[PDB]
Amino acid sequence: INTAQLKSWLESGESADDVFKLLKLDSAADKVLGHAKLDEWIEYMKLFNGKGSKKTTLIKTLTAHFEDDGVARMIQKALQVDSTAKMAKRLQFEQIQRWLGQEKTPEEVLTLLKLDINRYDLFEKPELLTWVKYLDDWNKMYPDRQTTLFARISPLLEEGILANMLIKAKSVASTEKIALRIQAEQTASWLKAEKTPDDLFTLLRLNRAEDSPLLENPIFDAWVKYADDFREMYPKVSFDPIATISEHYTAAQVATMIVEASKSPSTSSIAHRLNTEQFRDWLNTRQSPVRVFKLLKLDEAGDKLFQSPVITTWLNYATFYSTKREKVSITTLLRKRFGDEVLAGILTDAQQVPATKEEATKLLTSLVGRWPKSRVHPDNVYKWLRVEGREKTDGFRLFYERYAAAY
Amino acid sequence: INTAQLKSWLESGESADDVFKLLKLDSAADKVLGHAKLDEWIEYMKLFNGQKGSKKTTLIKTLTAHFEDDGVARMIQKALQVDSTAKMAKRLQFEQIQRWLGQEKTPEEVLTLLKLDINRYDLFEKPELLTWVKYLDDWNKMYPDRQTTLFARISPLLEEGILANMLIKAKSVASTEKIALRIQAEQTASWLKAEKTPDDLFTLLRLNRAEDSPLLENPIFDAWVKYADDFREMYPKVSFDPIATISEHYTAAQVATMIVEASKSPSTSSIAHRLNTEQFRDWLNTRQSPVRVFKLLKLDEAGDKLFQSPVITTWLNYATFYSTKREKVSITTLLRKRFGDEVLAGILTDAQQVPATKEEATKLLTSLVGRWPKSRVHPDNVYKWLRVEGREKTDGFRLFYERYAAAY
Repeated sequence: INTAQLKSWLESGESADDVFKLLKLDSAADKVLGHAKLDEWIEYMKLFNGKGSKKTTLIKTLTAHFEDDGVARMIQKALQVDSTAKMAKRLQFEQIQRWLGQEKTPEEVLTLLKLDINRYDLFEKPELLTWVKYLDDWNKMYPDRQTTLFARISPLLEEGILANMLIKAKSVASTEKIALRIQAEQTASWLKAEKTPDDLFTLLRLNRAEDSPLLENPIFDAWVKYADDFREMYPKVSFDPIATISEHYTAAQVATMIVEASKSPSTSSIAHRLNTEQFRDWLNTRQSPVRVFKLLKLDEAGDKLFQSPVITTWLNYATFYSTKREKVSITTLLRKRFGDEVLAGILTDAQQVPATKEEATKLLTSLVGRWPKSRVHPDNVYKWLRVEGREKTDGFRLFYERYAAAY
Repeated sequence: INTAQLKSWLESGESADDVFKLLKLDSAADKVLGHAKLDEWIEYMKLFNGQKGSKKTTLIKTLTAHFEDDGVARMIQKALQVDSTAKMAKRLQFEQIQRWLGQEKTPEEVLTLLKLDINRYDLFEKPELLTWVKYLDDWNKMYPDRQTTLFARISPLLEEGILANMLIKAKSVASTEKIALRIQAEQTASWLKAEKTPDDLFTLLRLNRAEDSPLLENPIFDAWVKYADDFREMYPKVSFDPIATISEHYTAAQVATMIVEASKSPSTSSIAHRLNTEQFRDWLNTRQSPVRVFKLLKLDEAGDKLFQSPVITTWLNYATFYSTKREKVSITTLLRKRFGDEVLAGILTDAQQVPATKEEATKLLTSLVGRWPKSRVHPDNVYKWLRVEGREKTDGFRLFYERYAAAY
């Protein structure tokens, strides 16, 4: 404690603010908290505070030199340093008390913290954390004047833009809680406006596809959950979402988005759900395997049907149909459509493509197995399976051999 | 200190003033308060005054006759800073002020007395100013019915802008900071109370008429933005957007360039980022597409030199900002339709060699070339257009070329 100096200052009539500036403490906000010069100043502020003098606090003086948003940022970082952490926590309290003591509404403090200017960077601003803590203290302090995060933020940000921001705010540790929490209020706000899942779909731009495989969008998984949460409360006047989706995308379009998203853990969960929805809708409305075939336009692929992205969708639905409603042979269908020679060729091709290798084989084993009874000559068994081009060990070649010998 | 001398002067019949002259204390004002012979003069002054029926005098009154009110004020204020002379300076200051207060000279009349009105435009450089500030405060104390402020007495000498400017430089001088801050507060305060709109304060401070000074340089500009903030926060009902004001005097491009040329200096770094946030906000909120902003920034008029405009980084940042908050928009797709694979490949490759553009040029060139296989760009065009020849053996674009020539 430089008594000499403190005395010198008192006897010049330096205010506590004059000394804050003699100390050049307003130079850099990041060299203030937990530094020796502020400790000098604090000792002078005690002495200054008297008795005909104009009292000041440390909060009042910091705010007067760095502004509310400036002070909020100063605390926020100082909370992340151990040296200064206890100081920062007390100083944070005193900031919030000052505002509550005035009665700066959460809306007024939002402006003081310049969060309205910084709207679109909201969740990146340290001052946001100060403000959330102030709103929450405000609501406890004045229960007759309550307000919510979403009520103070949504007038600043377009509904869809706010959604995108929350979704990214969630992948961040410091703002994830807050982002969930505003998400919750935003959902309830939509629910009580009633707001149908189909209105919401287009409110959130989900009917576009320029930049999206859509199932990659957490907005899309956000929707759907709103829709689950819209059966919800209004069980009577509701649909489920495959209805909504289908207003903007076709069967074959939808089936591909699904075939895609199911190849990564990130989206395999929304994909197998949407897949459930599509299968359920086909079966509810009594789509046979044959009927779904056309809905996916696999008849317009001709002989190239095993090269369609949705061929596995169709084979799956057919396996699904037979287990649930009535056994339908895919083999029988493909056989009547192409014939033994063209189908054997088709499937032999599909064996070489890895994503169809196993269902190609499984169908071809089924095809070939009906051939003994259909009186197929071993030359035809040979040429149609393209045995000549197969490996010495290939199961279909060894089938050919035993079929030739038995015959 | 020299009795024979004093005796002699008293015998010679000398006045106090004569002896002031004899000691050559009127020689230079700055020698006096320190001077050896002044204490000599003071003893004589007592002795002279002690004589029956002599016309009395005083130290303040003798200094004033010889150096004028402003010269004595300048003496007292220099001597207030030396340890050796400080306590006499303090006491002289007091008798000066007492004497003025006695004659009931208003702060205004003391202003003219100290020739501060003449020296108006050099105001803060005159030590006499400090003397006058003190006088106004002690006057306020002495005649509480008749108070003024510093701002109220200086304001009529000067245009509002000119005062604002000298206040800034005065703020950065140690002897005038306390005073300059005082007057700033009184200036700001007076504008608020007159509900002077941020838009009207813009022209008054002449921030519109800037051609020879870009704007974010200006400490008055920062001051204006703080005024506009205090104004919103005191009249929340009166809807004010900073960008709206600046852009009736400037173009989107002009404004983005000031921001680019301000971000580099760390001292304007803060006002730069502010104004950038504003600009983006207004674009996003008025739903300006990345292509529309392209036209706004006048990057279409730079043709194939767009990546040499100060403002290209502004556009790309905006483009990325826009894609994150609203709707993803491919910057490659935009530029490829504009230029062609060849012209664009050359634009990017140049931009790849400039520090400020290389990281984005590279991401953009990476996106562009990824599309070349489905467009069947001939491998010799890939090698030419990418300037693969200038590229290091390790370079990813050279490696692209190698893998691509083998598969075609």
